Amino acid sequence: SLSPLAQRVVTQLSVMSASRKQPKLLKLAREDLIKHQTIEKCWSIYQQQQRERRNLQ
Amino acid sequence: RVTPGSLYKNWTNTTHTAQLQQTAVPLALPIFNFDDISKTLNKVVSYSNKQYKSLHHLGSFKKSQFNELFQKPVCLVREDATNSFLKKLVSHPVKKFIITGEPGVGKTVLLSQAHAYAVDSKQIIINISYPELFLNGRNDFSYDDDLKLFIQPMYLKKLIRKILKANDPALLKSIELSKDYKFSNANPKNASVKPFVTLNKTKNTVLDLLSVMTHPHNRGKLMKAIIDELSVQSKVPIMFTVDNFSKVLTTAYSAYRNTENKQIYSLDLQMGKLMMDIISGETKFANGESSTILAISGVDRTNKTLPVALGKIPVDPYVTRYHYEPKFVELLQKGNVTEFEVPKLNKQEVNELIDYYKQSNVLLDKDITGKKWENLIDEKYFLSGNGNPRELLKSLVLSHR
Amino acid sequence: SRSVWKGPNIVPLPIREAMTKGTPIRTNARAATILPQFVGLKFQIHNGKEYVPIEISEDMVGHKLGEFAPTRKRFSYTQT
Amino acid sequence: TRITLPRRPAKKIQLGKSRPAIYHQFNVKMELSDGSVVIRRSQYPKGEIRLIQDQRNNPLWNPSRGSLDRFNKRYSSLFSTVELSEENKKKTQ
Amino acid sequence: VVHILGKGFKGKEVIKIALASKFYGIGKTTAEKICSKLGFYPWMRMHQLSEPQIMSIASELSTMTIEGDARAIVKDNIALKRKIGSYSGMRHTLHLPVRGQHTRNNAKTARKLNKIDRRG
RNA sequence: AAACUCCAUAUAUAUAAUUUUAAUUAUAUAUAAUUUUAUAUUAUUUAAUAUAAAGAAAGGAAUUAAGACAAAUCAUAAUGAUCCUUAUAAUAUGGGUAAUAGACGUGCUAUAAUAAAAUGAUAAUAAAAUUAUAUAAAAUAUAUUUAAUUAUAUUUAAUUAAUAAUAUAAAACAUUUUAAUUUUUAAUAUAUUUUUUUAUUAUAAAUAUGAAUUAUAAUCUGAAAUUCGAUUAUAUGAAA
RNA sequence: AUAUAUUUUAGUAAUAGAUAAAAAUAUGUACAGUAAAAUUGUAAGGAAAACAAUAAUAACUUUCUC
Ligand SMILES: Nc1nc2c(ncn2[C@@H]2O[C@H](COP(=O)(O)OP(=O)(O)O)[C@@H](O)[C@H]2O)c(=O)[nH]1
Ligand SMILES: [Mg+2]
Ligand SMILES: [Mg+2]
Ligand SMILES: [Mg+2]
Ligand SMILES: [Mg+2]
Ligand SMILES: [Mg+2]
Ligand SMILES: [Mg+2]
Ligand SMILES: [Mg+2]
Ligand SMILES: [Mg+2]
Ligand SMILES: [Mg+2]
Ligand SMILES: [Mg+2]
Ligand SMILES: [Mg+2]
Ligand SMILES: [Mg+2]
Ligand SMILES: [Mg+2]
Ligand SMILES: [Mg+2]
Ligand SMILES: [Mg+2]
Ligand SMILES: [Mg+2]
Ligand SMILES: [Mg+2]
Ligand SMILES: [Mg+2]
Repeated sequence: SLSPLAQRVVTQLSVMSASRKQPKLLKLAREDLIKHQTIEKCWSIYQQQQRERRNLQ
Repeated sequence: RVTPGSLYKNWTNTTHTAQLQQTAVPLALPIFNFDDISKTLNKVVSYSNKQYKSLHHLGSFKKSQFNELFQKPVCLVREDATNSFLKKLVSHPVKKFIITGEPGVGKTVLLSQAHAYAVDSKQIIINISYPELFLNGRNDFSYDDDLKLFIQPMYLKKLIRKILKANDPALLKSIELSKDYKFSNANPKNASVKPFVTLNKTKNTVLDLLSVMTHPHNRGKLMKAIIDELSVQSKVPIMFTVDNFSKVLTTAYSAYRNTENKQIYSLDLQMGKLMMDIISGETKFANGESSTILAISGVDRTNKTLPVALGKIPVDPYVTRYHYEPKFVELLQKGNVTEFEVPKLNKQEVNELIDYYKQSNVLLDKDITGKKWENLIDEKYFLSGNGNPRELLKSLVLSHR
Repeated sequence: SRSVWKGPNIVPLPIREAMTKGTPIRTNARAATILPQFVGLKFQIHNGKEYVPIEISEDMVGHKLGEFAPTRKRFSYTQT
Repeated sequence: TRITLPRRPAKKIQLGKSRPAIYHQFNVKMELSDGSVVIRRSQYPKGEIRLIQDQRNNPLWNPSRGSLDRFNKRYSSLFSTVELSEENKKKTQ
Repeated sequence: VVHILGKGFKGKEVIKIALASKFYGIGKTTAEKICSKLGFYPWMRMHQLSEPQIMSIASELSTMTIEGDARAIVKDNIALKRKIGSYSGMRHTLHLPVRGQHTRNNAKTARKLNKIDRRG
């Protein structure tokens, strides 16, 4: 069917592939989703501020 | 591609182990008894039935001999060789011999006669034919902790069995024990029920002690106990014998290796040490008439040790451990070993042997028919090297030249 | 000198000048043992015919110089 | 002639359902030539590595600042610089 | 029957000799040393070994540098030889005899198995 | 051609203060045989066979003619002719003569039990020959817990030799072991085959043959061992 | 730590992006995008394999900020 070299190539391919290695989707509650949004938005704002500070300097 | 009946072994083995003694003439010969040696002083003599039974168990009759030639193994009594030795054994205060001589002269045969005598005179016999088995490394062994030496619990078991069977039980069970003895049980029966076997002082017997069956690690302990018991008892004589003692003398270090890869010393073993102790004035038997009879074999190596031990050569200190072990010599000197040289056959003895062989029908046709008898005897004597019995026998039977 | 005692084989060379300034050492020795004192020096070892350029790595330290200048040409057969 | 792995029918990733390849990675500590440790994410399972030949001991990256081993071992009694000076006559070349 | 460290063994095969025959890293002396360490009588047979004894032998083998690891060392050495522009390495590459031999005639064994990947 | 010759043989004589001893020898000189005699049985006085009595009496080496093969050699050496004379003459450093597809001779080692391996110190039994460009004994040390063996190192005792050393000859013969071989082992009993027997249980085409090939470590010679030498050890264990 | 039973995993295989000029379904429809050449480079790579880069932001919307 397959050689040892062929097997090892398949294994190598698998290492890179998403076949049966990836978890379930990250589902959130609505409150949790909001909390996440507020975390991300604030962070983004902070990053923008920092960029402006550096740019201004 | 082999059947039960067919001979698969090599020659010497075949002659020992395939019963070609079957097809042989029955011979009504006289019986070996020391009390009636005057009757049969220079004649061929078959052993008694009891003696035979004992002797076979001990391991007196050996493979390279021509015991296949007759119905059963046979010897003749000799005034110069065997009778004199017996007298010495009877008379001497020490009673401690080493049977020396040239290869094939009849040391074993002398040992067998001594055993037979002991059997007749109500004595226990601890025979160690072929120490090569315990000395060379071809069976299991283990370092005992209580006894500071290496035990060998396959050989030991066999030796115990031989002791049990060679000797009659009435003589052996006349001995009460000095101490009590605990042993590990190793029966198929009563394994879970009886974890230990106990022998009491007065109630139990030496026979019972011998019949004990333990695990390998207690076998050496059992052996030690038995020896001690035999040393203590004064009711029966104990004949210790070791044939091919030459091997023991020469093979100072065994083939066994301890935890670190180096050879174990003979005196660091159980059996060899025990044997040495018996030889020397150390494990002294309580009874008189209790002898040690050692025997050299021409098979084995020769070196300076045994001559130095005896009154032969002055002690050269520079010769190597391989060719001269001084400890063994010292041990031999400690237990006063008086050596016994086996003399070669006289003309008359040779003639008598030849006559016996003729009666049994071993002689060839060219020897018997068309030949003077005296001349034939003289030729036989010449070819043996003036009465080496084995050589003579070989010339008679195994020549075909 | 092969035997560990008495070794190792030493020959006179223009070593120090090579060390100071990268001038290759044209050896016609071929039986001088390589040493730790010349790793990373350019040698031009004789081949019988033509001197062979070699840069001595740390793997060469035990060996002779002539071991890295192969004298005979690689054998072939003219299939006629 | 051409060595290949022959393809099976491809699995249909639906539009929107495609997920990004987040490979399994460990936080790995690299101690460089000197004792400066640096954390890097790595796919091979080894929490700690210490490096021998780095930029922090290479002369190009800081200008201002086992055959050989075997040889050293078995020519140790002689102790083999002074030896160089002794065995370096630069006349013959 | 009596398996030990993967290698199969017929019964009645004297232990040290059997070990020498099978395992790549060990010869006569090494096998004897192992036996001494474990405490088997010389000329003990493979069938006589109990399970704990077998386990102890296996452990001893694992402690020793043997079998595949030993083979790999030899391979590594020849790879090293090849790496430097060495004569020996060149001989190994070309499947000729390495040890200063003649090859006008009789160099067949060398041709057969003087590879960089030696053992098999 | 044979014979005389040499070696070897048998005998005699001489010599050797029988510590240079081996007199069971060595070496000079002889003698001895290409053996002799007789009875018979076949073929024609003889010649082969047989028998007998007398003897130690039986080999090997050197010598290989004339001619021939335009056999081999100008690379042992020499010489004719011819060619080279800053080169075809002379010296040094390295390399080569040891290259490897196939092929061909000679050998060596093998493919195991009418045959291989361990061992054998009152050291089983030889001959011939070498040792001032040397032979190297005993003994110590390491490989190696005993020691022996084998191999090196350490250091030279003896003798330049019938005196000492190379050198305890080896097969032989003897005990032990030996896979293929459940033709054995080991647990039990068993017994007048006990270094063994029987019973019942478990023991399931290159080895415990061979030594090519290779890896590493040491040693030896030499100033130097890479191409390109010889040992020893630990592994490797083709083919057959 | 280990034994048995009952399960669960390991068949290890590529696209992860509405993919966009390597090759492959050549007719429908829906959504989206832009090619090529030449030039400058870069491990084997060389005139010729692959990958990268190579026109202009006025005005507008949102975000942060002086
Ligand atoms: N004394 C004696 N010996 C005999 C007699 N019959 C046979 N023998 C031989 O005695 C020999 C035993 O001699 P032994 O000393 O054991 O030989 P070793 O084993 O080489 O020492 C055997 O080989 C027998 O052939 C006999 O009647 N008397
Ligand atoms: Mg005997
Ligand atoms: Mg092996
Ligand atoms: Mg004399
Ligand atoms: Mg002539
Ligand atoms: Mg002629
Ligand atoms: Mg001619
Ligand atoms: Mg000619
Ligand atoms: Mg000429
Ligand atoms: Mg010429
Ligand atoms: Mg000339
Ligand atoms: Mg010239
Ligand atoms: Mg030649
Ligand atoms: Mg053989
Ligand atoms: Mg000898
Ligand atoms: Mg010596
Ligand atoms: Mg001499
Ligand atoms: Mg072999
Ligand atoms: Mg084959």
